[PDB]
Amino acid sequence: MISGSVRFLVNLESLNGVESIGNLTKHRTAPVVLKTSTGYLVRYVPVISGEALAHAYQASLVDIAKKEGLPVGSLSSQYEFIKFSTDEALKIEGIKEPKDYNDARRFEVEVMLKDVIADVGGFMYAGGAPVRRTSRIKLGYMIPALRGDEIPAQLEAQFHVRFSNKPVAIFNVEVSSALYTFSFELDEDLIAVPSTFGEKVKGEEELERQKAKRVKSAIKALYSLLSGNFGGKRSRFLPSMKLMSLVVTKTDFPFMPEPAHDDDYIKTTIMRLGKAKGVLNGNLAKAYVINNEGIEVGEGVTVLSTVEDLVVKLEE
Amino acid sequence: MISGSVRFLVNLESLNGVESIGNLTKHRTAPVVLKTSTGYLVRYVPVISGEALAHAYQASLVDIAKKEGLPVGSLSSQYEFIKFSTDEALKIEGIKEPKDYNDARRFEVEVMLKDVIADVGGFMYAGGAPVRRTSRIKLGYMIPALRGDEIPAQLEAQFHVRFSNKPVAIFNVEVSSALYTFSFELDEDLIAVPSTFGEKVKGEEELERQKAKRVKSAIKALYSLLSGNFGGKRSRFLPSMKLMSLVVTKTDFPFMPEPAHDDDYIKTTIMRLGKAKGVLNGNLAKAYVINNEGIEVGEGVTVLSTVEDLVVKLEE
Amino acid sequence: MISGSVRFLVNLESLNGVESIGNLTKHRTAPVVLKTSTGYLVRYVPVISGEALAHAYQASLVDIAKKEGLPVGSLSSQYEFIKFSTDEALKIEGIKEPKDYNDARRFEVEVMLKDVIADVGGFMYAGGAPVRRTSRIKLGYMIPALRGDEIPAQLEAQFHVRFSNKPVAIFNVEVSSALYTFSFELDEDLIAVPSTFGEKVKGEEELERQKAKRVKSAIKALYSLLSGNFGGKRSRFLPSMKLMSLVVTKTDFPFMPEPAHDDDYIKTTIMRLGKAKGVLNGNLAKAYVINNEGIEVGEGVTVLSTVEDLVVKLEE
DNA sequence: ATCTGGGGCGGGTTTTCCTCGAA
RNA sequence: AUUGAAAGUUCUGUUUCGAAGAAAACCCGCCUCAGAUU
Repeated sequence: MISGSVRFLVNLESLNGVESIGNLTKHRTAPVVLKTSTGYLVRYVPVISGEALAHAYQASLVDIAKKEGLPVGSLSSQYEFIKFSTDEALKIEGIKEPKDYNDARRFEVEVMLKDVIADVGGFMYAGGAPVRRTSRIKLGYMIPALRGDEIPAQLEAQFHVRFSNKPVAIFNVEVSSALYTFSFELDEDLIAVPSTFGEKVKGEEELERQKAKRVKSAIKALYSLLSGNFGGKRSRFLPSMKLMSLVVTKTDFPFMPEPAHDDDYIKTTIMRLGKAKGVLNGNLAKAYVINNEGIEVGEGVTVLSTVEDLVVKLEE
Repeated sequence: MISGSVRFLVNLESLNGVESIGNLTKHRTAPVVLKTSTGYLVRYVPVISGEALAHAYQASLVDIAKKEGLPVGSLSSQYEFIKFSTDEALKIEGIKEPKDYNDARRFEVEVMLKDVIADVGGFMYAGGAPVRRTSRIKLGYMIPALRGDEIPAQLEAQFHVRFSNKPVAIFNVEVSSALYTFSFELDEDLIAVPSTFGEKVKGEEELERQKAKRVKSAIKALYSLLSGNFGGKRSRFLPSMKLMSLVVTKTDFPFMPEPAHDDDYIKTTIMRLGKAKGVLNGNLAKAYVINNEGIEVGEGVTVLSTVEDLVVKLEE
Repeated sequence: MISGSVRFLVNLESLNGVESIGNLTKHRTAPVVLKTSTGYLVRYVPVISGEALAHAYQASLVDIAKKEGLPVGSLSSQYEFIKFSTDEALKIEGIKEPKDYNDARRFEVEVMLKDVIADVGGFMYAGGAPVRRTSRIKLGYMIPALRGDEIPAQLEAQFHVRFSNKPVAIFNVEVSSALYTFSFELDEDLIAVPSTFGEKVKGEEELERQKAKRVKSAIKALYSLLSGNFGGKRSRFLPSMKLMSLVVTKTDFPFMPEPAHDDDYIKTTIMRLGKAKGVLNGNLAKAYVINNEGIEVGEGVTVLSTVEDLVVKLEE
């Protein structure tokens, strides 16, 4: 299990919308409960959805899987991620539907061989015999840091025109700036492993053979999100990202580091790691820290220089 | 017993749900009566049910029990907590239904030797000779702090789209952010102890042999609930939790600490505990406290640093 | 005597139920006539029967009596309060039925030496020679405050499901919130005193040797009701209680303070007690008050911080 | 400080289960 | 002060035990506030 927390800094940005009113495009905003000296307050703040990062991760995964020779589905060959939700996707792909519960495992394995994305990202098929498979990577919204008494985020509107020579052409676009943060989780101890209960079926040998390649590709995929390649409306509103602080941890037991809200969240997670290992009887716990803002770190933890090093270390 | 109150601060989550209408998901909400500066009011507020916590705790218990070698049932090997209620579960597990009341103790012991969950989580079998075993852990809904006049909570809806290349795929999801608090109860003096009244039957010696391990595992299992690992929709809506304040108490007599609504429930509960012992003539009464929001505590009480230390000390 | 009236604030609660319909579990309800500024309205409101409170009190009494060293019956040691109604209870307990009227008194003594519960709570025996004994503690339903024209109380349904892997399991439960109130009476000058008229019988001396202990235990047993331990469905719906106002009166003459339906029920009851002492030729009268909602009280009263102090002073 | 432009379109959810028993 | 006068149908009892609405998905593909002035 690889878990992590990341702090980005974004200026003059619009990477997600919700709808439009009149001739105005709306950024995504949501409530937050914040703590200050006086007490508890409710504020509205711009956020970036969690399904605008899963899409980027899955796209990078598809690209790398195609480049390295691993199988990739038909619909997912194009960047459409209906996977196998409905009967039409199955018919196009070329798989048969489950007959009864006993056969369910069979079907899954087939689906889990044709398309890599349906394996690391989970899926759901609804029919007379439904089948489910939860994701192997988990994500959440991207909120700015709820630190201190002043949220360091701003939102505004801008006025734009479309030139013409025969007037008979004006639009307003929302733009935001923030100190974003988020956290992520990936469990590599279940990749290429059926999640349904039943007797053994043929074809699992190929899965056992491909497990190493699949895990390596999935780990490599995270470089997309960690680098800052995601979101929409990038053509004319390319943002200016920058990495401030990152903490990642590899363990054998469930564990989640502190959110990036407080200035001192590197130290607390490191301190808690060893005690968690002791209480839960673990056998491996390592932590990697990337720091550029100059805050408290701790002791007995690696210090890297760039994200590219972390991917290599995780692969090793 | 071990009884405690906990205060949480969650942002932008959707943990519990209920039936949906149209293309919109629903977050569990309930009515609450609140005291104001002008009287008493009825409000509607989001709430996280009390059985999601039970499922998370029992899943953690299953994991640790299987890790440490304690017996675990067959159906409960998978996470299907029907337990020995319906006849099909007994038939799968291989136990004969009781004949008369005189056989109740035999059935209870035989079931309790096969499944730790059916022991530390109670169970019920309905039939000609009904058998009951009340839970040894007790939990309730998770309500936001009913303090003052302004409830610190907020619930909104969000817009999501499933992109495609051949339009012919839109949904809305509710998202909340609140300051959650809840209380929990447990009793270690009844684990590995048959409840029904009868004559000693063989095998209870083994029950007495494993009591220490069962109690240790049950105490360890709480770390899952205390660390923030529960609820659904965690794949794409991973919350951002944080622990503000916590009080836990180990005693020898019935005792329920003050809810975490008012600002000062630590000093009040410690003062009440100081006198309850003398009132009921106990012999052990210890209190542990974690304080991050800087509220009134008292003097001469333990001040821990995390939840791992609390679990370690409770184990000792 | 000791009389009292108490006010509670309960949220997200289900402590009493009745016959169910379909997959719906119901909360007990009853009619109430409320006088509003427009007239006399009739409403339906959730109520909790008094026998639940009686059962909780008697269970606490059994626990304390066993722990202190007073006699306790055979069946009642297992928390089954049939007392001595039917012949089977006598046969298990090992006592002889009365023959005729003149012998009845003897019966009442023996049963009153073998079980403190049959002493405090009374009993009945249908048969040739009835032996009645009115309870020494009296309680009534728990109705929410009828202050004003807007009753603070709400009753809703909630939806729950049982997970399974092979569908072939859905239930609904009623949850409530309200501001409850209830009143209680307990005359301590009739404990350990035969209540049937006849000649003296041996063993009454032993009864008189334990009167102090029996009375003290009966007083201590009220800590349960005054702390908030009663009802059912406490395993998964642990309610969040809190005490707001309480009035207790210790006297030598019949008295019944004001029902806690009006914001000013403390001053009125204090004045009524003051005048009743004079009118009834009484000799002792004291009033204790616990006040947490900051309402008007009066002058010349004792204010207690918690229930522990109240029980201590009642015992002293 | 004088004008003129002030948005267009495709999509607006699919499944599985709807209470067991003692009085 | 009347078919009136004289009377309690009263005592004893839990609806209790257990069960995740969970799994899958991008609001996104195009546009300039431009021309003249001490």
